Amino acid sequence: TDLRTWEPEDVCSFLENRGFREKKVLDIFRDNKIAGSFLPFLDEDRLEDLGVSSLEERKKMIECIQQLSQSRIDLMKVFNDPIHGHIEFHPLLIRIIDTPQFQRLRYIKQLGGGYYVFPGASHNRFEHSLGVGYLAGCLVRALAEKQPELQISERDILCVQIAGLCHDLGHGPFSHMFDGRFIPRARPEKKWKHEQGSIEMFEHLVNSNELKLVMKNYGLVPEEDITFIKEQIMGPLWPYKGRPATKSFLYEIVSNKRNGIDVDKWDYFARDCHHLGIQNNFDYKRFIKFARICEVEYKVYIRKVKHICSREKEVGNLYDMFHTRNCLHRRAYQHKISNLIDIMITDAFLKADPYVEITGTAGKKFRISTAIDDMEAFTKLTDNIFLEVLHSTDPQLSEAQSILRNIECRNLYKYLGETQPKREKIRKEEYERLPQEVAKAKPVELKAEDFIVDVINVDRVHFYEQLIRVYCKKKDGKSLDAAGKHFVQWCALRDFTKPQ
Ligand SMILES: [Mg+2]
Repeated sequence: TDLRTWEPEDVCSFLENRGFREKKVLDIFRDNKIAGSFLPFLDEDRLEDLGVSSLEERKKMIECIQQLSQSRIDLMKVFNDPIHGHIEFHPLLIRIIDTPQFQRLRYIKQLGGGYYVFPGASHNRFEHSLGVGYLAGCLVRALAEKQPELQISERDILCVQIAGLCHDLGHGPFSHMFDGRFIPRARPEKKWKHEQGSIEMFEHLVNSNELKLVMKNYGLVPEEDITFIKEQIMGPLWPYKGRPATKSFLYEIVSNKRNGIDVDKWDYFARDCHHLGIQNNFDYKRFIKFARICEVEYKVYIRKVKHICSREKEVGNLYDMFHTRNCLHRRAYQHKISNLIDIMITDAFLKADPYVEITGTAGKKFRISTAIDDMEAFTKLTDNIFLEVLHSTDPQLSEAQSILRNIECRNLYKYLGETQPKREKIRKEEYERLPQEVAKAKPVELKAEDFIVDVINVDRVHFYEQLIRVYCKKKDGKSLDAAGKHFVQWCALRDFTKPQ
Protein backbone atom coordinates (compact mmCIF):
# COMPACT_ATOMS: atom_id res chain seq x y z
CA THR A 1 0.00 0.00 0.00
CA ASP A 2 0.89 3.70 0.14
CA LEU A 3 1.72 5.72 3.23
CA ARG A 4 -0.96 8.09 1.91
CA THR A 5 -3.61 5.53 2.83
CA TRP A 6 -2.17 5.04 6.32
CA GLU A 7 -3.99 6.35 9.37
CA PRO A 8 -1.92 7.21 12.44
CA GLU A 9 -2.80 3.80 13.95
CA ASP A 10 -1.40 2.18 10.82
CA VAL A 11 1.83 4.12 11.31
CA CYS A 12 1.83 3.01 14.95
CA SER A 13 1.44 -0.61 13.88
CA PHE A 14 4.23 -0.14 11.34
CA LEU A 15 6.43 1.37 14.05
CA GLU A 16 5.63 -1.49 16.43
CA ASN A 17 6.22 -4.30 13.97
CA ARG A 18 9.55 -2.69 13.08
CA GLY A 19 10.70 -2.69 16.72
CA PHE A 20 9.42 0.55 18.30
CA ARG A 21 7.05 -1.05 20.81
CA GLU A 22 7.08 1.59 23.56
CA LYS A 23 3.66 3.08 24.25
CA LYS A 24 4.71 6.70 24.88
CA VAL A 25 6.45 6.83 21.49
CA LEU A 26 3.29 5.35 19.97
CA ASP A 27 1.28 7.93 21.87
CA ILE A 28 3.44 10.66 20.34
CA PHE A 29 2.29 9.45 16.93
CA ARG A 30 -1.36 8.98 17.93
CA ASP A 31 -1.47 12.41 19.60
CA ASN A 32 0.05 14.37 16.74
CA LYS A 33 -2.10 12.56 14.19
CA ILE A 34 0.99 11.66 12.17
CA ALA A 35 -0.61 9.94 9.19
CA GLY A 36 1.68 8.03 6.84
CA SER A 37 2.07 10.90 4.38
CA PHE A 38 4.23 12.82 6.89
CA LEU A 39 6.72 9.99 7.45
CA PRO A 40 9.13 10.79 4.62
CA PHE A 41 9.31 14.43 5.86
CA LEU A 42 10.35 13.60 9.42
CA ASP A 43 13.73 14.68 10.79
CA GLU A 44 16.09 13.68 13.55
CA ASP A 45 15.30 17.10 14.97
CA ARG A 46 11.58 16.62 14.35
CA LEU A 47 11.55 13.28 16.11
CA GLU A 48 13.52 14.97 18.86
CA ASP A 49 11.00 17.83 19.12
CA LEU A 50 7.90 15.62 18.91
CA GLY A 51 9.47 13.84 21.86
CA VAL A 52 11.74 10.89 21.30
CA SER A 53 14.93 11.70 23.24
CA SER A 54 16.85 8.61 22.13
CA LEU A 55 19.75 9.89 20.03
CA GLU A 56 20.09 6.43 18.47
CA GLU A 57 16.39 5.56 18.21
CA ARG A 58 15.70 8.59 15.98
CA LYS A 59 18.31 7.51 13.46
CA LYS A 60 16.87 4.03 13.25
CA MET A 61 13.33 5.43 13.04
CA ILE A 62 14.33 7.50 10.04
CA GLU A 63 16.12 4.42 8.67
CA CYS A 64 12.85 2.47 8.90
CA ILE A 65 11.11 5.33 7.11
CA GLN A 66 13.85 5.37 4.44
CA GLN A 67 13.55 1.60 3.84
CA LEU A 68 9.96 2.23 2.66
CA SER A 69 9.11 2.48 -1.06
CA GLN A 70 7.78 6.04 -1.07
CA SER A 71 10.13 8.99 -0.48
CA ARG A 72 9.96 12.79 -0.18
CA ILE A 73 9.94 13.71 -3.85
CA ASP A 74 7.48 10.83 -4.38
CA LEU A 75 4.85 12.97 -2.65
CA MET A 76 5.36 16.38 -4.30
CA LYS A 77 2.61 17.66 -6.65
CA VAL A 78 3.08 18.97 -10.19
CA PHE A 79 0.85 21.66 -11.76
CA ASN A 80 0.84 22.55 -15.47
CA ASP A 81 0.61 26.38 -15.70
CA PRO A 82 0.65 28.14 -19.10
CA ILE A 83 2.67 31.03 -17.66
CA HIS A 84 5.21 28.98 -15.70
CA GLY A 85 5.10 25.54 -17.32
CA HIS A 86 5.51 22.75 -14.75
CA ILE A 87 5.15 23.52 -11.03
CA GLU A 88 6.22 21.39 -8.05
CA PHE A 89 4.57 21.97 -4.67
CA HIS A 90 5.45 20.51 -1.29
CA PRO A 91 2.32 18.72 0.03
CA LEU A 92 1.62 21.29 2.81
CA LEU A 93 1.03 23.87 0.08
CA ILE A 94 -1.49 21.51 -1.50
CA ARG A 95 -3.14 20.98 1.89
CA ILE A 96 -3.56 24.75 2.16
CA ILE A 97 -4.74 24.94 -1.48
CA ASP A 98 -7.34 22.23 -0.99
CA THR A 99 -9.66 24.16 1.34
CA PRO A 100 -12.99 26.00 0.89
CA GLN A 101 -11.21 29.17 2.00
CA PHE A 102 -8.70 28.89 -0.85
CA GLN A 103 -10.81 27.20 -3.52
CA ARG A 104 -13.21 30.14 -3.26
CA LEU A 105 -10.61 32.06 -5.34
CA ARG A 106 -11.73 30.05 -8.38
CA TYR A 107 -14.84 32.18 -8.47
CA ILE A 108 -13.34 35.69 -8.46
CA LYS A 109 -12.23 37.15 -11.81
CA GLN A 110 -8.77 38.70 -11.58
CA LEU A 111 -9.68 41.76 -13.64
CA GLY A 112 -13.23 41.99 -12.30
CA GLY A 113 -15.22 44.08 -14.76
CA GLY A 114 -12.33 43.58 -17.15
CA TYR A 115 -13.83 40.32 -18.40
CA TYR A 116 -16.75 42.33 -19.83
CA VAL A 117 -14.34 44.44 -21.92
CA PHE A 118 -11.56 41.92 -22.56
CA PRO A 119 -13.17 38.58 -23.35
CA GLY A 120 -9.74 36.98 -22.99
CA ALA A 121 -9.52 37.99 -19.34
CA SER A 122 -11.46 35.10 -17.84
CA HIS A 123 -8.70 34.11 -15.41
CA ASN A 124 -9.36 34.10 -11.68
CA ARG A 125 -7.34 34.76 -8.52
CA PHE A 126 -6.84 31.03 -7.88
CA GLU A 127 -4.36 30.36 -10.68
CA HIS A 128 -2.63 33.68 -10.14
CA SER A 129 -2.20 32.77 -6.46
CA LEU A 130 -0.67 29.45 -7.49
CA GLY A 131 1.70 31.33 -9.79
CA VAL A 132 2.73 33.79 -7.06
CA GLY A 133 3.39 30.97 -4.61
CA TYR A 134 5.57 29.20 -7.15
CA LEU A 135 7.57 32.32 -8.05
CA ALA A 136 8.07 33.19 -4.38
CA GLY A 137 9.45 29.68 -3.99
CA CYS A 138 11.72 30.17 -6.99
CA LEU A 139 13.26 33.47 -5.88
CA VAL A 140 13.78 32.33 -2.29
CA ARG A 141 15.37 29.06 -3.51
CA ALA A 142 17.71 30.96 -5.85
CA LEU A 143 18.84 33.30 -3.08
CA ALA A 144 19.15 30.32 -0.72
CA GLU A 145 21.58 28.42 -2.96
CA LYS A 146 23.55 31.40 -4.31
CA GLN A 147 24.30 32.57 -0.75
CA PRO A 148 24.29 29.66 1.71
CA GLU A 149 25.62 32.02 4.37
CA LEU A 150 22.13 33.58 4.50
CA GLN A 151 20.93 30.69 6.71
CA ILE A 152 17.75 30.26 4.62
CA SER A 153 15.93 27.12 5.76
CA GLU A 154 13.19 24.84 4.42
CA ARG A 155 10.92 26.48 6.95
CA ASP A 156 11.58 29.98 5.59
CA ILE A 157 11.06 28.87 2.01
CA LEU A 158 7.74 27.21 2.84
CA CYS A 159 6.58 30.25 4.84
CA VAL A 160 7.48 32.47 1.87
CA GLN A 161 5.62 30.17 -0.52
CA ILE A 162 2.53 30.08 1.72
CA ALA A 163 2.63 33.87 1.96
CA GLY A 164 2.81 33.75 -1.83
CA LEU A 165 -0.23 31.47 -2.15
CA CYS A 166 -2.33 33.41 0.35
CA HIS A 167 -1.61 37.05 -0.54
CA ASP A 168 -4.94 37.28 -2.38
CA LEU A 169 -7.00 35.02 -0.08
CA GLY A 170 -9.07 38.01 1.00
CA HIS A 171 -10.27 39.48 -2.29
CA GLY A 172 -14.01 39.97 -2.62
CA PRO A 173 -16.27 39.58 -5.67
CA PHE A 174 -14.73 41.20 -8.79
CA SER A 175 -11.36 41.70 -7.11
CA HIS A 176 -10.35 45.37 -6.81
CA MET A 177 -13.86 46.71 -7.31
CA PHE A 178 -14.90 45.20 -4.00
CA ASP A 179 -12.12 46.57 -1.80
CA GLY A 180 -11.59 49.66 -3.95
CA ARG A 181 -15.09 50.85 -4.87
CA PHE A 182 -17.83 49.00 -2.95
CA ILE A 183 -16.58 48.66 0.65
CA PRO A 184 -15.15 52.18 0.88
CA ARG A 185 -18.52 53.41 -0.38
CA ALA A 186 -20.64 51.09 1.77
CA ARG A 187 -18.45 51.08 4.88
CA PRO A 188 -16.57 54.43 4.91
CA GLU A 189 -16.02 53.98 8.62
CA LYS A 190 -14.05 50.79 8.14
CA LYS A 191 -10.64 51.05 6.52
CA TRP A 192 -10.33 47.79 4.67
CA LYS A 193 -7.67 46.30 2.44
CA HIS A 194 -7.96 42.91 0.76
CA GLU A 195 -4.77 42.03 2.65
CA GLN A 196 -6.68 42.42 5.92
CA GLY A 197 -9.13 39.87 4.61
CA SER A 198 -6.23 37.77 3.39
CA ILE A 199 -4.61 37.42 6.83
CA GLU A 200 -7.99 37.02 8.55
CA MET A 201 -8.98 34.34 6.05
CA PHE A 202 -5.64 32.56 6.34
CA GLU A 203 -6.17 32.49 10.09
CA HIS A 204 -9.63 31.08 9.35
CA LEU A 205 -8.14 28.64 6.83
CA VAL A 206 -5.61 27.02 9.17
CA ASN A 207 -8.23 26.80 11.92
CA SER A 208 -11.27 25.48 10.03
CA ASN A 209 -9.10 22.69 8.67
CA GLU A 210 -6.93 22.18 11.76
CA LEU A 211 -3.77 22.65 9.68
CA LYS A 212 -1.81 24.08 12.62
CA LEU A 213 -1.13 20.53 13.61
CA VAL A 214 -0.38 19.56 9.99
CA MET A 215 2.03 22.48 9.69
CA LYS A 216 3.74 21.17 12.82
CA ASN A 217 3.88 17.63 11.39
CA TYR A 218 5.66 18.99 8.28
CA GLY A 219 8.24 20.89 10.33
CA LEU A 220 6.81 24.40 10.71
CA VAL A 221 6.49 26.16 14.09
CA PRO A 222 2.92 27.56 13.93
CA GLU A 223 3.31 30.35 16.49
CA GLU A 224 6.30 31.99 14.78
CA ASP A 225 5.69 31.00 11.17
CA ILE A 226 2.02 32.01 10.94
CA THR A 227 3.05 35.45 12.21
CA PHE A 228 5.76 35.48 9.55
CA ILE A 229 3.29 34.46 6.81
CA LYS A 230 0.73 37.05 7.94
CA GLU A 231 3.35 39.79 8.18
CA GLN A 232 4.59 39.03 4.65
CA ILE A 233 1.09 39.63 3.27
CA MET A 234 0.17 42.55 5.48
CA GLY A 235 3.22 44.55 6.48
CA PRO A 236 4.47 45.94 9.85
CA LEU A 237 14.46 49.04 15.98
CA TRP A 238 13.05 46.03 14.07
CA PRO A 239 9.23 46.22 13.65
CA TYR A 240 8.45 42.66 12.47
CA LYS A 241 8.10 39.77 14.92
CA GLY A 242 7.96 36.86 12.46
CA ARG A 243 11.70 36.87 11.65
CA PRO A 244 14.86 38.61 12.96
CA ALA A 245 16.19 41.73 11.22
CA THR A 246 19.05 39.60 9.89
CA LYS A 247 16.60 37.93 7.49
CA SER A 248 14.86 41.17 6.49
CA PHE A 249 15.14 40.53 2.76
CA LEU A 250 12.50 37.79 3.01
CA TYR A 251 9.93 40.57 3.47
CA GLU A 252 10.84 41.97 0.04
CA ILE A 253 9.75 38.82 -1.84
CA VAL A 254 5.96 38.48 -1.77
CA SER A 255 4.86 42.07 -1.13
CA ASN A 256 7.33 44.86 -1.73
CA LYS A 257 5.21 48.02 -1.62
CA ARG A 258 8.41 50.08 -1.26
CA ASN A 259 9.67 49.90 -4.87
CA GLY A 260 6.92 47.84 -6.48
CA ILE A 261 9.10 44.89 -7.52
CA ASP A 262 7.76 41.58 -6.21
CA VAL A 263 6.64 38.15 -7.41
CA ASP A 264 2.96 39.10 -7.16
CA LYS A 265 3.49 41.76 -9.80
CA TRP A 266 5.62 39.39 -11.87
CA ASP A 267 2.92 36.77 -12.04
CA TYR A 268 -0.05 39.06 -12.63
CA PHE A 269 1.88 41.17 -15.14
CA ALA A 270 2.73 38.03 -17.13
CA ARG A 271 -0.70 36.45 -16.72
CA ASP A 272 -2.75 39.57 -17.48
CA CYS A 273 -0.48 40.16 -20.46
CA HIS A 274 -1.12 36.54 -21.48
CA HIS A 275 -4.92 36.79 -21.32
CA LEU A 276 -5.34 40.40 -22.55
CA GLY A 277 -3.23 39.85 -25.62
CA ILE A 278 -0.18 41.91 -24.71
CA GLN A 279 3.36 40.66 -25.06
CA ASN A 280 5.56 41.16 -22.02
CA ASN A 281 9.11 42.52 -22.39
CA PHE A 282 10.07 41.47 -18.86
CA ASP A 283 11.83 38.17 -18.27
CA TYR A 284 11.60 37.51 -14.54
CA LYS A 285 13.78 34.41 -14.74
CA ARG A 286 16.58 36.79 -15.77
CA PHE A 287 15.83 38.75 -12.63
CA ILE A 288 15.93 35.69 -10.41
CA LYS A 289 19.31 34.58 -11.77
CA PHE A 290 20.90 37.99 -11.14
CA ALA A 291 19.23 38.48 -7.74
CA ARG A 292 21.44 38.75 -4.63
CA ILE A 293 21.14 39.82 -1.05
CA CYS A 294 23.71 42.36 0.08
CA GLU A 295 24.01 44.92 2.85
CA VAL A 296 23.00 48.57 2.77
CA GLU A 297 23.85 51.24 5.33
CA TYR A 298 21.80 54.44 5.61
CA LYS A 299 22.50 56.97 8.35
CA VAL A 300 19.50 58.29 10.28
CA TYR A 301 23.07 56.30 14.48
CA ILE A 302 23.55 54.37 11.20
CA ARG A 303 21.18 51.59 10.10
CA LYS A 304 22.46 48.35 8.47
CA VAL A 305 20.03 46.13 6.47
CA LYS A 306 19.93 43.25 3.98
CA HIS A 307 17.94 44.11 0.84
CA ILE A 308 17.35 42.16 -2.39
CA CYS A 309 19.63 43.60 -5.03
CA SER A 310 20.37 43.12 -8.72
CA ARG A 311 23.56 43.52 -10.72
CA GLU A 312 23.75 47.16 -11.83
CA LYS A 313 23.72 46.36 -15.56
CA GLU A 314 20.40 44.49 -15.17
CA VAL A 315 18.66 47.86 -15.02
CA GLY A 316 17.43 47.38 -18.58
CA ASN A 317 15.34 44.47 -17.43
CA LEU A 318 13.52 46.78 -15.00
CA TYR A 319 13.00 49.28 -17.81
CA ASP A 320 11.16 46.45 -19.57
CA MET A 321 9.07 45.68 -16.48
CA PHE A 322 7.99 49.26 -15.91
CA HIS A 323 7.11 49.61 -19.58
CA THR A 324 4.87 46.56 -19.28
CA ARG A 325 3.54 48.00 -16.03
CA ASN A 326 2.59 51.22 -17.81
CA CYS A 327 1.41 49.33 -20.87
CA LEU A 328 -1.04 47.33 -18.78
CA HIS A 329 -2.09 50.32 -16.68
CA ARG A 330 -2.78 52.47 -19.77
CA ARG A 331 -4.51 49.86 -21.90
CA ALA A 332 -6.28 47.58 -19.40
CA TYR A 333 -6.33 48.52 -15.71
CA GLN A 334 -7.55 52.12 -15.88
CA HIS A 335 -9.67 51.28 -18.93
CA LYS A 336 -12.58 53.75 -19.15
CA ILE A 337 -15.23 51.04 -19.75
CA SER A 338 -13.90 48.35 -17.40
CA ASN A 339 -14.10 50.92 -14.63
CA LEU A 340 -17.58 51.90 -15.81
CA ILE A 341 -18.64 48.26 -15.37
CA ASP A 342 -16.95 48.13 -11.97
CA ILE A 343 -18.89 51.30 -11.08
CA MET A 344 -22.18 49.80 -12.24
CA ILE A 345 -21.60 46.52 -10.37
CA THR A 346 -20.74 48.54 -7.28
CA ASP A 347 -23.96 50.53 -7.74
CA ALA A 348 -25.99 47.33 -8.06
CA PHE A 349 -24.33 45.86 -4.98
CA LEU A 350 -25.05 49.04 -3.03
CA LYS A 351 -28.70 48.74 -4.06
CA ALA A 352 -28.71 45.00 -3.33
CA ASP A 353 -26.81 45.23 -0.03
CA PRO A 354 -29.76 45.88 2.33
CA TYR A 355 -31.80 42.79 1.32
CA VAL A 356 -29.27 40.05 0.49
CA GLU A 357 -28.64 37.70 3.42
CA ILE A 358 -25.39 35.71 3.79
CA THR A 359 -25.03 33.36 6.76
CA GLY A 360 -21.74 33.18 8.66
CA THR A 361 -20.59 31.41 11.81
CA ALA A 362 -23.52 30.19 13.91
CA GLY A 363 -25.67 31.13 10.91
CA LYS A 364 -25.72 34.80 11.88
CA LYS A 365 -27.04 36.74 8.89
CA PHE A 366 -24.71 39.19 7.16
CA ARG A 367 -25.20 41.73 4.38
CA ILE A 368 -22.89 41.86 1.35
CA SER A 369 -21.01 44.82 2.88
CA THR A 370 -20.61 43.16 6.30
CA ALA A 371 -19.61 39.65 5.19
CA ILE A 372 -16.00 40.87 5.43
CA ASP A 373 -16.46 40.81 9.21
CA ASP A 374 -17.12 37.07 9.36
CA MET A 375 -14.77 34.76 7.48
CA GLU A 376 -17.28 31.91 7.29
CA ALA A 377 -19.69 34.28 5.55
CA PHE A 378 -16.99 35.90 3.41
CA THR A 379 -15.95 32.36 2.40
CA LYS A 380 -19.26 32.13 0.53
CA LEU A 381 -19.05 35.58 -1.06
CA THR A 382 -17.91 35.27 -4.70
CA ASP A 383 -18.59 36.70 -8.17
CA ASN A 384 -21.61 34.43 -8.43
CA ILE A 385 -23.45 36.87 -6.15
CA PHE A 386 -23.82 38.74 -9.43
CA LEU A 387 -26.15 36.01 -10.74
CA GLU A 388 -27.80 35.39 -7.39
CA VAL A 389 -29.09 38.96 -7.37
CA LEU A 390 -29.87 38.81 -11.08
CA HIS A 391 -31.89 35.60 -10.66
CA SER A 392 -33.54 36.50 -7.34
CA THR A 393 -37.33 36.42 -7.09
CA ASP A 394 -37.39 38.91 -4.19
CA PRO A 395 -38.97 42.11 -5.55
CA GLN A 396 -36.85 44.36 -3.33
CA LEU A 397 -33.84 43.70 -5.57
CA SER A 398 -35.63 44.72 -8.78
CA GLU A 399 -33.63 47.94 -8.64
CA ALA A 400 -30.40 45.99 -8.20
CA GLN A 401 -31.35 43.46 -10.87
CA SER A 402 -32.16 46.07 -13.51
CA ILE A 403 -28.65 47.47 -13.11
CA LEU A 404 -27.17 44.02 -13.64
CA ARG A 405 -29.38 43.31 -16.64
CA ASN A 406 -28.13 46.59 -18.11
CA ILE A 407 -24.52 45.45 -17.71
CA GLU A 408 -25.46 42.17 -19.40
CA CYS A 409 -27.22 43.89 -22.30
CA ARG A 410 -24.60 46.61 -22.76
CA ASN A 411 -26.88 49.47 -21.63
CA LEU A 412 -24.19 51.30 -19.70
CA TYR A 413 -23.90 54.88 -18.44
CA LYS A 414 -22.62 57.23 -21.18
CA TYR A 415 -18.97 58.24 -20.84
CA LEU A 416 -18.77 62.03 -21.22
CA GLY A 417 -15.00 62.15 -21.13
CA GLU A 418 -11.78 62.47 -19.21
CA THR A 419 -10.10 65.52 -17.71
CA GLN A 420 -6.83 66.48 -16.05
CA PRO A 421 -6.11 69.04 -13.33
CA LYS A 422 -3.61 71.71 -14.47
CA ARG A 423 -2.31 72.48 -10.99
CA GLU A 424 -2.96 71.10 -7.53
CA LYS A 425 -5.05 67.93 -7.19
CA ILE A 426 -8.35 66.95 -5.56
CA ARG A 427 -8.60 66.44 -1.81
CA LYS A 428 -9.87 63.00 -0.84
CA GLU A 429 -12.50 64.91 1.17
CA GLU A 430 -13.55 66.89 -1.90
CA TYR A 431 -14.74 63.83 -3.87
CA GLU A 432 -18.33 63.43 -2.72
CA ARG A 433 -19.07 67.02 -3.73
CA LEU A 434 -17.97 66.50 -7.34
CA PRO A 435 -21.20 65.08 -8.80
CA GLN A 436 -23.04 68.07 -7.28
CA GLU A 437 -20.56 70.56 -8.78
CA VAL A 438 -20.91 69.08 -12.28
CA ALA A 439 -24.69 69.03 -12.01
CA LYS A 440 -25.01 72.60 -10.73
CA ALA A 441 -22.48 74.04 -13.23
CA LYS A 442 -24.59 75.33 -16.13
CA PRO A 443 -23.37 76.31 -19.62
CA VAL A 444 -33.38 70.55 -18.45
CA GLU A 445 -32.30 70.06 -14.83
CA LEU A 446 -29.73 67.38 -14.16
CA LYS A 447 -29.69 66.10 -10.59
CA ALA A 448 -26.39 65.28 -8.88
CA GLU A 449 -27.21 61.56 -8.91
CA ASP A 450 -27.26 61.59 -12.72
CA PHE A 451 -23.46 61.95 -12.70
CA ILE A 452 -20.54 59.86 -11.53
CA VAL A 453 -17.11 61.44 -11.26
CA ASP A 454 -14.29 58.90 -11.23
CA VAL A 455 -10.95 60.03 -9.82
CA ILE A 456 -7.87 57.97 -10.72
CA ASN A 457 -4.32 58.28 -9.38
CA VAL A 458 -1.55 57.44 -11.87
CA ASP A 459 1.42 56.80 -9.53
CA ARG A 460 13.50 52.08 -4.72
CA VAL A 461 15.73 49.21 -5.90
CA HIS A 462 19.39 48.63 -4.96
CA PHE A 463 22.29 47.26 -6.99
CA TYR A 464 25.62 45.45 -6.58
CA GLU A 465 -0.99 62.58 -11.99
CA GLN A 466 -4.78 62.58 -11.64
CA LEU A 467 -7.33 61.42 -14.19
CA ILE A 468 -10.98 62.40 -13.82
CA ARG A 469 -13.66 60.56 -15.81
CA VAL A 470 -17.28 61.73 -15.86
CA TYR A 471 -20.19 59.40 -16.65
CA CYS A 472 -23.86 60.31 -17.00
CA LYS A 473 -26.58 57.78 -16.05
CA LYS A 474 -29.37 59.38 -18.13
CA LYS A 475 -29.03 57.82 -21.58
CA ASP A 476 -31.21 60.07 -23.77
CA GLY A 477 -29.68 62.44 -26.35
CA LYS A 478 -30.75 65.80 -24.95
CA SER A 479 -29.76 64.93 -21.37
CA LEU A 480 -26.50 63.67 -22.92
CA ASP A 481 -25.83 67.01 -24.61
CA ALA A 482 -26.81 68.92 -21.47
CA ALA A 483 -24.55 66.74 -19.34
CA GLY A 484 -21.71 67.03 -21.84
CA LYS A 485 -21.75 70.82 -21.80
CA HIS A 486 -22.25 70.75 -18.01
CA PHE A 487 -19.03 68.73 -17.85
CA VAL A 488 -17.21 71.10 -20.22
CA GLN A 489 -18.25 74.09 -18.10
CA TRP A 490 -17.24 72.32 -14.89
CA CYS A 491 -13.86 71.62 -16.48
CA ALA A 492 -13.49 75.23 -17.62
CA LEU A 493 -14.55 76.60 -14.23
CA ARG A 494 -12.05 74.56 -12.21
CA ASP A 495 -9.45 75.37 -14.88
CA PHE A 496 -9.16 71.74 -15.94
CA THR A 497 -8.04 70.39 -19.30
CA LYS A 498 -10.62 70.74 -22.05
CA PRO A 499 -12.28 67.26 -22.06
CA GLN A 500 -10.75 64.40 -24.11
MG1 LIG B 1 -1.82 39.44 -6.43
